[PDB]
Amino acid sequence: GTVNWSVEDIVKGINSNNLESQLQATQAARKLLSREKQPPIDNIIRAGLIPKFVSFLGKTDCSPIQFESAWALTNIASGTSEQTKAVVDGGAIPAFISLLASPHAHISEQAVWALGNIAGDGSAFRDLVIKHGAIDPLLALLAVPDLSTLACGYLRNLTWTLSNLCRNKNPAPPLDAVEQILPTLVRLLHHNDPEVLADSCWAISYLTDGPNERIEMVVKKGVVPQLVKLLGATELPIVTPALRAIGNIVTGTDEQTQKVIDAGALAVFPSLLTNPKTNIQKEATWTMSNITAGRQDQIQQVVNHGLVPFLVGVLSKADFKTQKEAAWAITNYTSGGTVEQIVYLVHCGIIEPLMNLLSAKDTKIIQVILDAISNIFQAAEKLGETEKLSIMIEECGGLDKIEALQRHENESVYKASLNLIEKYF
Amino acid sequence: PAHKKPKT
Repeated sequence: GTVNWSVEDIVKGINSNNLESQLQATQAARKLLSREKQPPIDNIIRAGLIPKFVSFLGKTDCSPIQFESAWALTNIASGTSEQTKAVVDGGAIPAFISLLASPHAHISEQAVWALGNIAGDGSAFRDLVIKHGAIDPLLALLAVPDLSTLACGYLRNLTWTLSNLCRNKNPAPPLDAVEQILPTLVRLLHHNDPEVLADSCWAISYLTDGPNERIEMVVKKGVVPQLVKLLGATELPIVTPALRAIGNIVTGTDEQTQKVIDAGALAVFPSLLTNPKTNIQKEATWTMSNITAGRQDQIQQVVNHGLVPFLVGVLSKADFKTQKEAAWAITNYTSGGTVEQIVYLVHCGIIEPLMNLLSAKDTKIIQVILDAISNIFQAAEKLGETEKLSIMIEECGGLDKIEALQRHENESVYKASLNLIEKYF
Repeated sequence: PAHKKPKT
């Protein structure tokens, strides 16, 4: 043989009245479609084979042709939106959902895989898969006392497909669907397989990527301690989605943010804020910026965990996108912090790295930094210490950056700049 | 992570 058939040969066999012949041609098509160098997906579609493949899904007496067409349709569905649409238009969604019940584990797994590709196209196909009733049979495949008695590759594929049912926005998944899936997802979040664990974190990060009501659905399931545990893992494919989920959560209410602090997340941040992977430092700092946007007692938690020197470090040397988050973290800190907390920030050395970033061409970061300066001067005014801080910004060259920015293109930048000049500078 | 993936 079934290796390297022409498409016209495949058509001839599928159009024969002979189920065995059809099986040989379907396998041939599967082998064409499973080659890494540009599989002929459009050719297979243009030959009108998808309806015949979908009808083979229902041939319970010929499980080999069920598997071969399932695999063939899987790889078509893995293509572009137009190619996934052709699989959907051929009626494949109900047929795959029926296959979830097959007594042949490799066939139900293939159905699981295919639905994951269809659902992975976007919210519309995701919700169509849900409306056809995929969730109940998928979850029933995972209704065992001990997950570790399932085949590793089977369990990984189910986790990945479930994570696609949690993915995408505009709109987010149906509330009923999320709430039906969550308990199984919480169980997978405690499984020992690193790939199951990564995809479960990814699913949780999707569900926490939204309004506070969505964050609350997840947090109410008690998964935040497990997220913090996974946050400390050595495997970066696990840390990345774990940090994403934590960062999502601390964009919600102050009470939801507090659960992350209570679970111990801040103790991991010395390593996260120096992590050699650029994306980890960026999203660790982004997470910090939304904690320092919180309550003064939560800012005080950041101080107590020794994280202000780590913010000074990121602000001093990091990828610029990480430095921008660090600028945000500081402006949030200085917006809500106490005078004593703001003084502590200055004593840790925030001024000079904050000045140096006034050379960046990013207009938003200059605004963010200039706003932090006002907040910090405001604290010095409640102490008569403005003069001593004015000198600090001068003594490290900050006022060259400020007394120049008064002639900037942006109006809000020019206004804050000459204001800082006239009031102190 | 991958939205879609073929079987190889």
